[PDB]
Amino acid sequence: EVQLVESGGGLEQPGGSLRLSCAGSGFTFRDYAMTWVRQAPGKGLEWVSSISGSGGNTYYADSVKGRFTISRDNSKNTLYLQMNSLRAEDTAVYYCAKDRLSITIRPRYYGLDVWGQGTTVTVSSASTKGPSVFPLAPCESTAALGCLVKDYFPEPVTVSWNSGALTSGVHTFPAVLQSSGLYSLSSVVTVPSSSLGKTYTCNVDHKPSNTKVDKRVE
Amino acid sequence: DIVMTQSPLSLPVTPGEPASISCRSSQSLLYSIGYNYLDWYLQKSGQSPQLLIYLGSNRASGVPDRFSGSGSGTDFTLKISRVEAEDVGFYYCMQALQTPYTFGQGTKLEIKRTVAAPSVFIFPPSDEQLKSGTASVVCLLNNFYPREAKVQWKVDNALQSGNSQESVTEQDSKDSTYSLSSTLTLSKADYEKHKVYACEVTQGTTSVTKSFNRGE
Repeated sequence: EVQLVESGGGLEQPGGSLRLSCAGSGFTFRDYAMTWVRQAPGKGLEWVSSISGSGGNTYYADSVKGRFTISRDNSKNTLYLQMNSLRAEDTAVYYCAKDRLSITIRPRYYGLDVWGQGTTVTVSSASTKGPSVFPLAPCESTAALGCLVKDYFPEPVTVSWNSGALTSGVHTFPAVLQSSGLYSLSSVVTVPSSSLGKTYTCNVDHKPSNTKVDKRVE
Repeated sequence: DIVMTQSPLSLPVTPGEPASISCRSSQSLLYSIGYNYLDWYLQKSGQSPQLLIYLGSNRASGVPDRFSGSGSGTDFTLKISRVEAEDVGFYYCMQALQTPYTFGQGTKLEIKRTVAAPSVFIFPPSDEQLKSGTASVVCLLNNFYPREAKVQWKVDNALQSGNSQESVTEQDSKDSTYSLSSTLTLSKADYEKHKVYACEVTQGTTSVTKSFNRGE
């Protein structure tokens, strides 16, 4: 399968720097132009940069010129975005995308056919804060359980259940921004009450604080 | 830069019925005969964008027959012949004729299903949280339709406002329902001064209140 895996996102100060990576597998990396697209919180899609198969030609959005550099290491099957002089406006999920087939003189376009999973860049003067994870348990035949992921910065937090083994009936809600400027999120699952006396663990990942919390909900 | 404009911006559709999304460009996207540099993408909630249509009319890998693209020059249309529940999300057109690549604003495809009552659950604050001096009380509204429902928090039968926040999931890809989570936030001192905590959920002719007693 043709796949793109991203890394390198995080929280940085204005004027700071960050490098994003996009690793390809299941295809010949050098045969394809590659593209970065971003999505600001609650907004649409915006093109950032494109690079030719060889790396000989580079293209940039006007707002990132002189700040961002697109590059690739074809021997490592990896696309890069060096992000210098970071601005608050750069806060977004960044996606890499497979672009035109480039083994003929004129490249052949087949759409942006494969996309990475995204990596998040947040540009703020505020410090990182890891989450406090608390159980949601009742005080019927179907019971709800969950985790409250409280007082973190910045977005995002990912939540899984039983290391990804439990997916049906999982609802992980959008975070709310509290008056404190910190986020709070809940994740819930519905389970049979008869087998409560089965273990249910939420797995909470917060990349910006380098923190993973597993919480067993009793 | 080439500007892409989509119409409509919100599209509510009954399952089985057709859907049509228009995309207009400020400049012609016809590079040569058969080469309109116009794509369509779907972004499902919490997912990366995925290719549907490229070069005006070509279905991408794995894309169901129900999706088709047509048009030329400046006027383009995505058609879904019969809308299914899993089609829910945001649809974007994109031009790839020139850099910068530019996208339409996005069209939110909504699924018009039957009314479903929420399953309501209430959660007390954990003992662990109470040690920090704050109490979060949580109310869950599970798998309901339509989106419009009201949560009213009550503490010893007194109506609460300005001390809760809520959020709602996007439409479920399988059953087309929404879910809602509301958090009531109190100091430990305020929490321990009261007994009955109640979340009242109002949807049309029905109000459902789930409650707990702090002492129990």
